[PDB]
Amino acid sequence: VEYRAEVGQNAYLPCFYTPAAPGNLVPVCWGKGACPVFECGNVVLRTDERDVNYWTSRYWLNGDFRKGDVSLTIENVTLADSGIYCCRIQIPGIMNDEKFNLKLVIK
Amino acid sequence: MATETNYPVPYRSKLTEPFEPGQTLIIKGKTAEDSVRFTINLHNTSADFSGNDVPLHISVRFDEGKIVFNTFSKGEWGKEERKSNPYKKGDDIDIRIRAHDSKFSISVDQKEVKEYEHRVPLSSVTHFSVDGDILITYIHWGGKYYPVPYESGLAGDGLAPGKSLLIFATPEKKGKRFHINLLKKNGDIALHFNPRFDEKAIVRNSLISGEWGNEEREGKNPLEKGIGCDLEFRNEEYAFQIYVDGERFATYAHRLDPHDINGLQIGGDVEVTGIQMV
Repeated sequence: VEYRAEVGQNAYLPCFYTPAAPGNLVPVCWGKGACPVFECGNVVLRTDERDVNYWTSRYWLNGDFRKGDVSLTIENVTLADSGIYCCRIQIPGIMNDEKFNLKLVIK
Repeated sequence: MATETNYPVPYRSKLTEPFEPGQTLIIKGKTAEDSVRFTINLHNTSADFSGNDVPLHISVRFDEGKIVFNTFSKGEWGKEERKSNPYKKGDDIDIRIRAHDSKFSISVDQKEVKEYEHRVPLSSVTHFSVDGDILITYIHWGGKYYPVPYESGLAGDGLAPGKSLLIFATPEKKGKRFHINLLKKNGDIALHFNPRFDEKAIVRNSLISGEWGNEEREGKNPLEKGIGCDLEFRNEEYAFQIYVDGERFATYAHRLDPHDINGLQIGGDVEVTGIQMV
């Protein structure tokens, strides 16, 4: 759902998948909106299955991020970072995506 | 019924590591008289998929010049071709794999000629076996990708006293200098073991307090660059036996000591195809 935090504190956007394989690498919806195949607009991040591909201090992960924690506990947030966020779980298999249109705004 | 001193024959060895490519798949020793086929089975997963298209099935048929290439595919025996394996009944067998994620180097007539390709994700090989009557001095399956150069160790002895430990380095097709060494943990040159097939030899030299010794060289060695080498260092009840390609390379006299000359240094491009247990 929608969560709030302060400057530099812990955000959350609840969405989790499973780590697949070193040969079945799959990205995630990260950005803002609805990523049908791929665009919930203004895409800001992608991750992977067997590692965590791309995450920053401004796009931050406090949990166990290598096993599929792509719930971005966003550190040092501005309002330009805030808004609706792209997150959707691409389950391995055909036609099984769950699109979350979830707003995570931090002051 | 010749010099075994390792195992009551026939012998099998389970996996030393989970599969990362950069290994050697090893039947180096002698043969029995009933080598008709084996079952070296290297079977596939994707993640834990357990049943996809399979990287390897290996068996030799001891007459006329190959090792077989074969697969599983969702629970059935794949393409098993009828031809045979060159060496005559009495002498050696040498399966010597340079393992990539795209080639496993099959060796016949003591020299690798054919490469057998992977198709699969990275960590996805979980099996091994042998079938039939066989006369084993060593079986090993393990290793990984080592970035070039690296610094690591060789496990226990180098040349195994009372046993035979076979020494697995990478003569690479696209490398620079090719070795795993037989020295101590301090880093000196005690027996700088070099399957350097850019230099096309197995060189071993000994430094004992500023004095270099015999410089033991020149044994059988018809093998080729592009191999995962199996370089056989026995210690029998009667002598210290050094074999390359299943016949005796040299004899290990005391220059520096036996009993855990097992020091590894890696320089240049050698994508190591073995660090091995007993």
